[PDB]
Amino acid sequence: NDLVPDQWKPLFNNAQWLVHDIVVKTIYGGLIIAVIAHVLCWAWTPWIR
Amino acid sequence: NDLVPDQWKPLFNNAQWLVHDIVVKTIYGGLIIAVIAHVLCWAWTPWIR
Amino acid sequence: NDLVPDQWKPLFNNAQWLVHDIVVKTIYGGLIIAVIAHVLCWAWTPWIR
Amino acid sequence: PTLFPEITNTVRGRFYIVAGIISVVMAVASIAIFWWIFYTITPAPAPPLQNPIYVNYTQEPTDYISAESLAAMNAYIQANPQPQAVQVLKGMTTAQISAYMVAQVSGGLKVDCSYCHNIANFAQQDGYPNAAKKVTARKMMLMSADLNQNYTAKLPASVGGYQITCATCHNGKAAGLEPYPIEIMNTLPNDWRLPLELDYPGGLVVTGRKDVSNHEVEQNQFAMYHMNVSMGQGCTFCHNARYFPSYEIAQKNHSIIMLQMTKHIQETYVAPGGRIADGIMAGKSPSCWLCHQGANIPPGAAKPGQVPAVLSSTP
Amino acid sequence: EFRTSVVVSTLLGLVMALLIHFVVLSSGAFNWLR
Amino acid sequence: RPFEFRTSVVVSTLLGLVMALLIHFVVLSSGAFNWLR
Amino acid sequence: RPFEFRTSVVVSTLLGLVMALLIHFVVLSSGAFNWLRA
Amino acid sequence: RPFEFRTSVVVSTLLGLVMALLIHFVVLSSGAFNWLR
Amino acid sequence: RPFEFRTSVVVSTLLGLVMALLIHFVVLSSGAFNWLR
Amino acid sequence: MAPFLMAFFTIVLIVATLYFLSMIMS
Ligand code: BCL
Ligand code: BCL
Ligand code: BCL
Ligand code: BCL
Ligand code: BCL
Ligand code: BCL
Ligand code: BCL
Ligand code: BCL
Ligand code: BCL
Ligand code: HEM
Repeated sequence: NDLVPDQWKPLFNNAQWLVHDIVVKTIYGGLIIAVIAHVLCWAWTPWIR
Repeated sequence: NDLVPDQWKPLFNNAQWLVHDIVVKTIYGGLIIAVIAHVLCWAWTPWIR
Repeated sequence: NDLVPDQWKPLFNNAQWLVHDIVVKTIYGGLIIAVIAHVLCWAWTPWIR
Repeated sequence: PTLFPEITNTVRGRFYIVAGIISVVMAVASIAIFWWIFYTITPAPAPPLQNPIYVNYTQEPTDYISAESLAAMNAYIQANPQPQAVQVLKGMTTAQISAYMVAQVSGGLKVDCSYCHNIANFAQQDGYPNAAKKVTARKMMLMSADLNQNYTAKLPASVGGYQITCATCHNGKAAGLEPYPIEIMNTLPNDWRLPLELDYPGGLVVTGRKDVSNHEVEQNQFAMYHMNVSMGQGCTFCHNARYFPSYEIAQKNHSIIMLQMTKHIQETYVAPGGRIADGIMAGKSPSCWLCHQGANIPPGAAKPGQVPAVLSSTP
Repeated sequence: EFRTSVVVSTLLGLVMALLIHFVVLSSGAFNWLR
Repeated sequence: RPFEFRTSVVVSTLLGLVMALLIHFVVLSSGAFNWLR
Repeated sequence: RPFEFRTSVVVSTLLGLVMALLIHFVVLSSGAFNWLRA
Repeated sequence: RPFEFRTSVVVSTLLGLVMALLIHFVVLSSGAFNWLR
Repeated sequence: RPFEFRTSVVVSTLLGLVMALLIHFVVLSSGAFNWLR
Repeated sequence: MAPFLMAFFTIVLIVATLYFLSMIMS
């Protein structure tokens, strides 16, 4: 756990840090895409009214 | 259990402190969002009348 | 793991690097073809209107 | 001073009490909140429907009337106190005939007065492009009178005194009726029809016959499930499952009379010697679902004393 | 035990949210999604 | 740690996939958007 | 490491195949494209 | 190596055969080509 | 070698027989050749 | 008068629970 930050050392493994970072980046990208899609869909046809 | 405060040491572990803090913050954020959503829904359409 | 880069050594084997490269190239080609097909189908018949 | 030192002195045993209390409180709160939310945002379950003529059928919204035929209605009625050139509706004045036409003929089909016969002169016969509709309506009235006075009169007074009228079969549609719709053909083959060429007092008997086999039983089961779907009471509505051949529930004789009525409708009006020629209804075979529509009593049925006495079961 | 509490809370929250959205949608009292 | 990374990833991915499929199917069946005729 | 390469490959390929088949079937049944005799 | 040659060959052959059968059956059943009456 | 001669022979024979029987049955059922009445 | 009684019993239950917990938890 050389690469893992100090506070997260008793929780994470060295190989798991990279996978967790990949997952976090993927979630951020998906969230941005979802926000854009929701804005476009509302601009097309409102669902609440 | 070095990081845990002396009062909560007999019940908790080092990593359970961190996981518990994450869960607490998530619960508080979800509660605030739920309050905002409920207020918006009441403003849109009351259900008690 | 001679061919595996320094960052990716804890996760990958020397044999899996080449298969990963093949998979990545195949996925990129598939996405390109999918984009072309979607543009063609939209030009043919819009599905939202 | 305590009797349980292991539970009221140690922290680990002291945590269980609060854990259990919190668990009970959370369960109670979740149940109460869910059921309160469910019972607060739900509409009133059962709104009753009252109508002085129909049984769970309505015609009060009358936007289909052009509002000029109603204007000519009063002028006609004032001009002629008694009907003229009437061949079926007898014993009624012009006001009563007009009320019957407004409530029953037009209410049951959801059509304007100009659909059948001319508004300018209500007594005209074949001077307009809609005389065929009026002829078909007269034939429909005669058929309804026949059905009322030959089959409905045999049912006991326990069932009621409901009569058959236009809305019983039409249900608010002028044409394009749908016997055997797709929603009622769920478990059955899509091309199945009622076997209206048999003698129903013994037509669908299979028990111990020994001259039939599983195919006849399958046909019987198709007919029986159709009879179930046309109502909403399940297979015990007319039967006792311990012995199917028994006649003890008293709705099985009613089903016999209904089957004979349906066969008469098929062989006299749908297609007498050819559906295309000499037959009203455009060659559409009758069905239980056509009138009953998933209920014991048809929604289009009229209450006793409502229809004209000429068309009544006891003229 | 921390794990049992976390699991129970997560499943309870998910089930309640799904049930309440379904009930509200089926009620037809809000003019949401036609 | 009380829970493993593998179990967390598995549960999260399964829940996300199920939720996305359910939401697309419900929105399609609502007939509220004029999508696919 | 949390997952092996083999399991990731298997799951990804199966998900892709099922999604492709499902989308093709849904588009065919929708009848909104005039493809393969309407 | 993550996969053997035997497994890859088997999976590819089964997938190809199934897909060919499915596509031929769909095309024949659609009745849009005037093939085999 | 990834595969042995026995397995290849068995699989090929089964596939050929199954395909031939299926093709004859489909051709007979189609009723487009005037074969067997 | 039902809601007033419901509040009364609920308050009594809360007070008793708090008192006994304080007695044990000391
Ligand atoms: C059109 C407007 C519709 C509607 C239609 C939809 C549809 C349709 C969807 C959502 C989804 C969501 N909706 Mg919406 N939604 C509406 C109104 C709302 C309202 C509201 C109060 O009005 C709310 C709170 C939400 C909230 C939400 C979120 C829960 C969610 C999107 C974020 C998320 O969780 O991403 C978390 C998910 C991710 C980060 C996934 C990222 C996946 C990545 C990008 C990969 C995807 C596959 C790709 C092909 C892979 C390629 C490479 C190969 C693998 C090699 N919606 C209205 C009624 N909504 C989406 C969802 O995912 O729900 C679970 C969704 O599918
Ligand atoms: C299913 C979820 C994913 C995942 C997704 C993420 C994401 C996403 C993030 C992290 C981050 C973190 N995660 Mg992780 N993480 C997972 C699994 C794990 C595991 C494990 C299994 O062992 C561990 C130990 C961790 C631990 C951690 C820390 C290393 C890090 C900081 C946490 C923190 O401070 O939270 C304390 C903080 C909170 C609890 C915030 C709570 C906020 C609440 C929920 C309100 C949000 C409201 C939102 C903005 C509203 C939007 C409304 C719309 C605009 C309409 N994760 C799984 C696989 N994780 C973060 C990071 O990388 O930081 C650098 C980060 O951004
Ligand atoms: C009826 C009027 C409104 C409406 C009224 C409201 C109101 C009012 C509220 C919501 C809320 C929510 N609504 Mg709604 N809602 C509407 C329509 C929608 C639509 C839609 C398609 O139309 C969508 C997608 C949503 C979606 C949502 C969510 C964002 C949210 C509930 C989340 C949840 O399940 O929390 C419960 C989920 C959990 C307990 C699980 C959490 C799991 C975490 C996040 C992931 C990691 C798990 C971890 C790995 C597990 C590890 C341990 C395991 C043991 C291994 N709404 C309409 C338009 N909605 C609520 C909200 O704001 O919540 C914040 C809320 O109060
Ligand atoms: C509806 C309007 C259009 C249409 C719209 C589209 C659109 C839009 C797209 C396609 C795409 C595709 N269409 Mg289509 N399509 C139409 C009609 C057809 C017809 C037909 C009979 O008419 C056919 C046969 C196809 C076929 C296809 C494929 C070529 C392709 C999807 C591939 C796939 O399954 O990926 C699913 C499989 C995966 C995602 C993963 C596969 C991984 C590898 C290939 C597996 C191989 C075996 C493996 C190596 C074995 C060994 C390893 C194992 C691990 C052991 N289309 C009509 C005319 N079609 C897509 C495309 O272009 O994709 C590139 C696409 O986006
Ligand atoms: C026609 C327009 C239709 C429609 C029809 C389809 C069809 C049909 C398909 C998609 C597919 C997809 N659609 Mg589209 N789609 C529509 C509207 C949308 C909308 C939208 C908001 O409107 C969105 C966001 C999407 C998004 C998407 C993606 C999820 C996906 C394509 C990307 C991908 O995964 O590439 C990655 C894809 C690959 C990596 C595949 C690679 C396959 C390789 C190349 C092999 C091909 C076969 C070949 C013969 C093998 C030969 C060798 C032997 C194996 C030895 N569609 C409308 C309604 N869409 C495709 C898909 O993949 O779904 C899962 C698909 O099949
Ligand atoms: C007629 C036009 C029809 C149609 C009818 C068909 C039919 C029918 C078939 C395809 C097939 C395919 N179709 Mg097409 N297809 C249409 C429209 C499309 C569209 C489109 C967007 O419109 C797309 C993208 C496709 C795409 C595809 C590919 C996935 C595939 C062909 C390439 C391939 O896999 O080569 C790689 C193929 C091979 C390497 C085959 C090698 C076979 C070896 C040589 C053995 C042959 C048999 C021989 C007797 C063996 C003898 C010896 C014994 C073994 C001892 N089709 C329209 C609707 N298509 C074929 C397929 O394989 O689908 C999976 C297929 O069967
Ligand atoms: C529809 C119009 C025509 C018609 C059109 C065609 C056409 C076109 C063709 C045939 C062909 C054939 N037709 Mg035809 N056919 C018609 C009507 C008939 C009728 C009938 C009752 O009317 C019959 C019986 C047949 C019979 C036959 C077969 C002789 C032949 C396919 C053989 C086969 O299965 O190869 C597949 C068999 C195998 C894969 C197995 C081989 C096994 C060997 C021979 C024995 C040893 C096995 C060994 C010990 C195994 C070792 C391994 C074990 C695991 C231990 N036809 C009508 C009249 N027919 C085909 C042909 O000419 O084939 C040469 C062909 O292309
Ligand atoms: C009537 C015209 C019909 C039709 C009817 C049939 C029928 C019926 C059959 C075929 C078969 C085949 N058809 Mg054709 N077929 C049509 C149109 C097509 C089209 C096309 C695009 O139009 C194509 C590409 C094909 C292609 C094909 C091939 C896949 C195959 C023939 C070659 C083969 O496999 O040889 C390789 C074959 C062999 C090596 C077999 C060798 C068998 C040996 C000789 C033993 C035979 C059995 C014998 C009884 C043994 C006796 C002794 C004892 C062992 C002691 N057909 C039209 C629509 N076709 C035949 C087939 O075999 O399909 C699998 C088959 O049965
Ligand atoms: C509404 C009018 C109803 C009726 C409704 C009720 C209800 C409801 C109850 C009684 C109860 C009783 N009824 Mg009355 N009762 C009626 C008519 C009668 C008649 C009669 C002939 O008419 C008689 C003889 C009785 C007689 C009795 C007693 C047997 C008993 C009350 C005294 C008792 O047991 O104290 C001895 C009991 C105690 C000292 C308990 C004190 C508990 C304290 C307050 C602590 C509570 C828990 C605490 C918070 C826990 C803390 C620690 C945890 C770790 C957190 N009732 C009519 C018909 N009756 C009550 C009862 O206790 O039944 C067993 C009861 O629940
Ligand atoms: C429910 C699905 C159902 C079943 C099952 C069922 C059975 C059944 C049998 C086996 C017979 C004939 C047996 C014999 O030997 O006579 C039979 C006959 C009649 N049934 Fe029936 N039946 C079911 C449903 C219903 C329902 C809901 C009704 C009433 C609407 C009904 C009525 C009748 C009548 C009438 C007969 C007589 C048939 C004839 O004499 O030709 N059945 N049923």
